[PDB]
Amino acid sequence: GMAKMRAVDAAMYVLEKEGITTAFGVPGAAINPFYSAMRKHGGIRHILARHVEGASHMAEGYTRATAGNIGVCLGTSGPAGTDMITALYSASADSIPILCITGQAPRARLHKEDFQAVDIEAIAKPVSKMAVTVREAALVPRVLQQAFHLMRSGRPGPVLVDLPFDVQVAEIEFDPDMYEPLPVYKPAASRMQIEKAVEMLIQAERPVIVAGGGVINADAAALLQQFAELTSVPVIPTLMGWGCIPDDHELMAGMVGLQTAHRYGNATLLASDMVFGIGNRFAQRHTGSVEKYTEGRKIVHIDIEPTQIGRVLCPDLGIVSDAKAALTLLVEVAQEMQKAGRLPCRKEWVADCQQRKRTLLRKTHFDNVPVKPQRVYEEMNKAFGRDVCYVTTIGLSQIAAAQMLHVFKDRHWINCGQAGPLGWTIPAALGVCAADPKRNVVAISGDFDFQFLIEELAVGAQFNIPYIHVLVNNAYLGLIRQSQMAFDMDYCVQLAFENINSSEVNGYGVDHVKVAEGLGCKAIRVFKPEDIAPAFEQAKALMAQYRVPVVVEVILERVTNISMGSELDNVMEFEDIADNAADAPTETCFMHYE
Amino acid sequence: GMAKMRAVDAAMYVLEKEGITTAFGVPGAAINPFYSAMRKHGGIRHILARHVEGASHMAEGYTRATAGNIGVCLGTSGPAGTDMITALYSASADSIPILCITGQAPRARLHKEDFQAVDIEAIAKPVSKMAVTVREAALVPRVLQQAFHLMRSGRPGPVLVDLPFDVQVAEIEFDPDMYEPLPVYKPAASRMQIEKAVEMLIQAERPVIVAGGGVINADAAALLQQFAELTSVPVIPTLMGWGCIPDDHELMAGMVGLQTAHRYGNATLLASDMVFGIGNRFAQRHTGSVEKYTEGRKIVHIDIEPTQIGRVLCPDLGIVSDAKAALTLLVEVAQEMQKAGRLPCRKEWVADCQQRKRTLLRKTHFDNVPVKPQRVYEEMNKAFGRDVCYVTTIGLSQIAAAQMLHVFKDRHWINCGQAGPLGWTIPAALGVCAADPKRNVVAISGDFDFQFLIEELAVGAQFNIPYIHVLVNNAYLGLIRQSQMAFDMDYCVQLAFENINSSEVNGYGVDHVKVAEGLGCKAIRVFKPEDIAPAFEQAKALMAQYRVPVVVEVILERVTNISMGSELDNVMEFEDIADNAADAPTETCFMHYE
Amino acid sequence: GMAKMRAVDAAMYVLEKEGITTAFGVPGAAINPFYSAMRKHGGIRHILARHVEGASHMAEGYTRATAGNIGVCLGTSGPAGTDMITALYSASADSIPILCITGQAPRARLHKEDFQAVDIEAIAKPVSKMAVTVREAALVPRVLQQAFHLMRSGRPGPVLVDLPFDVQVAEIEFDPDMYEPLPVYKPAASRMQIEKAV
Ligand SMILES: Cc1cc2nc3c(=O)[nH]c(=O)nc-3n(C[C@H](O)[C@H](O)[C@H](O)COP(=O)(O)OP(=O)(O)OC[C@H]3O[C@@H](n4cnc5c(N)ncnc54)[C@H](O)[C@@H]3O)c2cc1C
Ligand SMILES: Cc1cc2nc3c(=O)[nH]c(=O)nc-3n(C[C@H](O)[C@H](O)[C@H](O)COP(=O)(O)OP(=O)(O)OC[C@H]3O[C@@H](n4cnc5c(N)ncnc54)[C@H](O)[C@@H]3O)c2cc1C
Ligand SMILES: Cc1ncc(C[n+]2csc(CCOP(=O)(O)OP(=O)(O)O)c2C)c(N)n1
Ligand SMILES: Cc1ncc(C[n+]2csc(CCOP(=O)(O)OP(=O)(O)O)c2C)c(N)n1
Ligand SMILES: [Mg+2]
Ligand SMILES: [Mg+2]
Ligand SMILES: [Mg+2]
Repeated sequence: GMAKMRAVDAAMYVLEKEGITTAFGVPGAAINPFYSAMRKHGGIRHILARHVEGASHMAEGYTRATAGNIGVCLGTSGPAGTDMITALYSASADSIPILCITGQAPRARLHKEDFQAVDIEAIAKPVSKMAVTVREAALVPRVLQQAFHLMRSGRPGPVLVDLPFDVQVAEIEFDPDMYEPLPVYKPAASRMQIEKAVEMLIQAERPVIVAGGGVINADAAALLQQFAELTSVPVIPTLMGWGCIPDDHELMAGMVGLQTAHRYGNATLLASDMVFGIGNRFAQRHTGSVEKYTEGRKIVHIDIEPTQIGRVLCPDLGIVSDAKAALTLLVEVAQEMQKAGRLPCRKEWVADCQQRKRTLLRKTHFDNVPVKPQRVYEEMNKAFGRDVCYVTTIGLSQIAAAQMLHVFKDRHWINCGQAGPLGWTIPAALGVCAADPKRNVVAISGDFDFQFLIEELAVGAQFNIPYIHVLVNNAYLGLIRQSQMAFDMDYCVQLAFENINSSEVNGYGVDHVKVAEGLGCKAIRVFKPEDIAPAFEQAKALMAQYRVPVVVEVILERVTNISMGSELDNVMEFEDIADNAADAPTETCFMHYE
Repeated sequence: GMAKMRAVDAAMYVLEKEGITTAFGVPGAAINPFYSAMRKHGGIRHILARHVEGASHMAEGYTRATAGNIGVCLGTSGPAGTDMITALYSASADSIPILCITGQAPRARLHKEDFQAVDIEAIAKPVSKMAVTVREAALVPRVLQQAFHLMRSGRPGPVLVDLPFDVQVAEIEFDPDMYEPLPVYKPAASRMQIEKAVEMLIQAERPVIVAGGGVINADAAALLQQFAELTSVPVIPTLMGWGCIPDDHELMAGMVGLQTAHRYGNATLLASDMVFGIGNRFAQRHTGSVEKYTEGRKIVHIDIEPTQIGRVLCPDLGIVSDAKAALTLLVEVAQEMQKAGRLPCRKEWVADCQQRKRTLLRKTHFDNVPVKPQRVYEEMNKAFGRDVCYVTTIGLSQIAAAQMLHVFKDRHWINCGQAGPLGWTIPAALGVCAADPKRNVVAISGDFDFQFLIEELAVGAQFNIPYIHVLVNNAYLGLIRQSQMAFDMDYCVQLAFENINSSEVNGYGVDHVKVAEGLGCKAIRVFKPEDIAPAFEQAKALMAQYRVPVVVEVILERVTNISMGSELDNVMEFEDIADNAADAPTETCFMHYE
Repeated sequence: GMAKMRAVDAAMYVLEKEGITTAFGVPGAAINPFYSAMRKHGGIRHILARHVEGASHMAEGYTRATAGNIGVCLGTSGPAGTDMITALYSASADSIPILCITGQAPRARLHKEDFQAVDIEAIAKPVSKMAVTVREAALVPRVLQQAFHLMRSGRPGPVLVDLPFDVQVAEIEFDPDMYEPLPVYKPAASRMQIEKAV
């Protein structure tokens, strides 16, 4: 029971009681007492990153992989905390938690100019639900107790706890048997709110549900699908809701937006007369101008956060609720409406949505050499199973991937959708693998994203954390090249050079095979479209054999303009469209997934 | 003269008038108008980094290389700004400027949740002299005008300017011929202050001058040396003042502190009866406990910043002044004192200091296999000329380097002494090379520091920026291993693994030769001490031939405890000491440098 | 000559050298050492206000009356500083200085919920050129030295100096004869600009 221990020893018991089994980090002198307590305690597995930013994005990937996870990022004082700000921003932006823990100078030296001492509390305040320097050893367990409440309650977000060295080593009395986690706060919609929403949905003649990341955050994907099935209402996931209904479900109507969207999704949204928003937030890249998005449509919005409702557009209804609590009541009310005979038949509207989904396509089956990126995504759909879990960040690589890959379960699209920090992909993929060693993790990066935190591949090598990384290499910051076309320039976006050690990369610059191999991983380079599928098969074998990351680099044509625009009705199609399966053979209408 | 132009076009004229010729950065959609103006203007050379943190440390290295330089770091909105915080902290901590410029969401969308939009103003406020989102196009030139005043005035520090997209493209009227930089504010010591300081120095019987980074910041190294020569007072540079008097000067008495210090330096400081501090700040790693540092000594402190004086200890005098203004007056007063016959002879004290410097040494000439790191620094002193410019960050690599390398001019030790962010070394070295293509740049890293931002080697390859990188590889976070000895543990600090592609690294993990070569550079691995010198000679040839970075990796013994302690009188010597040149042959007393 | 004295005694010499002769205030337990030093030094005339906001606006009027004047407003910890915010805003907004000085809890107790202790540094930062809690006794003269530079230089504005009780009473070595005010920073137009304007 009660015993004297260091405050960091009490912290290890609190982390255990809060479900922590894993931590990613980089030790240093100011956080050694915490590492010492973690060693003494056992049962937190620590993964040593090769950049503090890598540890912080591994924590994000760990959080995102499985409902209830909270990835932990550990670091020393000074520059370690400033290397975590980008991940705190990314987690805050997507409403997900990570717990960052930093060492700090001793309490009495906080305003001297101690070596590597920085006011991380002030720096991290704008990108966290709480950032606190702990000022008493006895408060260490209580600050952690509050941190877990905040990371799980309301709109989730990250916390940073900063630990002065003397506060860590100071002796307190603590009884782990008496520690209890705080209750989680989640508001819930009343029956009066939900009956009104269902009445409005029954009155609409061409409704769609927009299912956002809040549905996945609430672990409510099955309920979201059940509610759509009972009401026969087509579903448009946001990028952050993608996966909460399977892509081959008859009611999955595609995605909507300016970039990561389908031609059928935008066409269905523009044809609809109501948007029933559940756990979304009507993001600018999803809506375009709100005036066009809302034109002729009633808008319902269910959100756990009151100040998200009406922030970018005014809903017709507006309900504060956790998405699971709300969907539980929505299913119950829809079932009462079904027994009463009050749910309208929607065969015509569902048929119109399905015809758009069958005809408004984009070509992927390109035989071109050098390779066209859209062909890579076709081969990925064929090579990987229905249970594949994609991890990606930003770029033409990621945008075309969201346009052309397919996903069939929640938390199988892992993507920092609001912040998009380059270098996220490798560490995030490692964090997903650490959360679930049985997950079939496949990452997608362009060359520039792959280079930012390329050294993290050695983390997968040292710890034998296997996954497949698809690397689509155009020797370009391709998205920035495309956005520069409006300035009639192509400027500071090229990465090519004649590699003095590798004439075989043909002026593409970095030799990613040699780099990945030096970092202890396996790698395959593909120049021809027909060699992609065999490369994915060899990569699976190399993964099983060596249990390390395997990089499949596809050499792309330098310049491909991916479809995008400034409004839902203005997306330009630069590359070939398709209206037939032969040009787009991995649409779920045409292909059975696993 | 007067003409209508975009506010970013006016910004290009302001940067030109402020002396900017170089920028390091990563473009993105929100900062494209600025890149468009930079292309149209010409005459800023842009270097494309492969991590935004790399661009920001290149800017730091560019600033530090040459008095009057201001390195510029450019990036897009969102995660680009959060990737700059570590460099803003490092520059602030060392009192040097960089100018960070970020794109931002349009003014009217700042409080929506725009894609990749973050409150960088609030995040960067604690680590900058000014961080401002510019709210009017006409203010863009005025905010830059104020930024340059702040970066050069008082205690120098960095500025971040955040540019909403609509503010960048908006039309203003601007006349470059009428633009003038603001005057720089620097307080100057009065003759009454300086005569009092010289009186106190004349009264001391065993004085030392502690010459800090403020002397180099003020570009006053020649005056600092002249004042010491006229008064015959031995000089102890801080780590940040190192180089402001040559290491082979008869009055250079070594360095003082807990880690980057000499046995003779600490012994001389403890034997002295006055510390005449010029442009230093009495840092904790320099003093140990202030009670022991100041015991029996009068303390003078000249600093440009009033609130640095008395922050960590109370000086006997205390003078607010720019170091150049102060040293100009100190030389004049010392010359008047010399003509009056009032400067005491100091032959005995100078002789006592020189005898300590001849006898209180540490061994470097080790024949051990695997290699002992102290032998690497001996070979570097022999291989490189007197004009070598070292760039380094933190680790046992850097601490023993400061103990054992020698430097002979100001701004030939380039080191982020207060913040020490890992990954600093490669980008900082590239920034020094960009500032001065004729500089003989040699970097020193341990393996972990080298890995953080290893991809920046491809920046040197793509742009042909040559320098030599000495990489001392112990497959350890060696400094953290050593600091863990107090916790009787060795935990989460090892980087070794059996590399499945390279049995020749013998379980050391990452193959840095293969990685550096894939990134387009040249690399040599050394296992035996006698092969170091020939490797440095081949590296010079490869550099001249290919004009890319050349990495010389020395495989170290896994475990070496570098000398350090908690007080000046308590530094533990784990490895062999020396009292003879044969064991320490590159001390300047024994070796003529170039 | 140099002498041992409390930091608040050294503060009185700095104020005298910077031309202060008048102060408006309301004493309290946390600022008593400053009042004790003011009494011992003499030659600052103190006007006792009947509201801390009254003292703060007296300081504004004193500044505005005569070029070079800097009104000084004194108060205790806690609510006294929050009562000065409206004047700090009013002074900032018109580009004129006042010097506010508040007492504060001892450094060791700044994050305990000590009686009448508030984070005035954070509250006043938006409406001052500087608002600082002084962390070392030796810094009191240097913080005041910088404050007078800021109040006179560039666009003028007010400063709040927040003084922990232990910092006020701690002894320091200070030589009033060696203190000198900092130079004032004022940019000047060149002839090229004035000729263009004419
Ligand atoms: C290059 C690029 C292109 C993109 N293109 C598009 C595009 O075309 N279309 C598109 O839609 N997106 C696109 N995205 C992603 C986009 O930026 C947003 O991240 C995304 O649209 C947000 O989805 P969401 O509305 O579900 O919001 P989320 O960020 O997932 O958050 C929605 C809401 O969930 C709420 N919430 C949290 N927990 C709960 C809970 N338990 N119960 C209920 N509510 C809860 C939060 O309060 C929040 O308001 C793109 C991203 C990138 C990087
Ligand atoms: C692992 C490690 C070990 C280290 N070990 C030691 C050690 O043993 N000993 C040691 O000394 N350092 C050591 N350092 C470096 C140490 O942390 C400090 O960076 C260093 O001591 C500061 O030197 P300085 O006092 O010259 O301060 P600086 O940071 O260089 O600043 C000194 C002052 O210069 C002033 N100033 C700025 N511009 C001007 C101007 N124009 N005129 C006048 N003043 C001006 C500033 O206001 C500031 O107060 C170590 C660093 C690391 C990473
Ligand atoms: C830290 C950071 N800096 C800048 C950006 C802006 N950005 C978005 S995509 C992109 C280029 C992506 O290049 P690559 O990963 O090669 O992908 P491609 O578009 O070529 O497929 C950049 C610089 C960002 N997201 N994060
Ligand atoms: C971002 C960051 N995280 C952590 C640290 C703490 N730190 C200082 S030295 C060190 C290990 C250095 O290892 P390496 O570069 O291999 O050098 P070695 O000490 O082994 O010579 C670490 C982690 C830091 N300085 N910066
Ligand atoms: Mg990197
Ligand atoms: Mg690319
Ligand atoms: Mg090492």
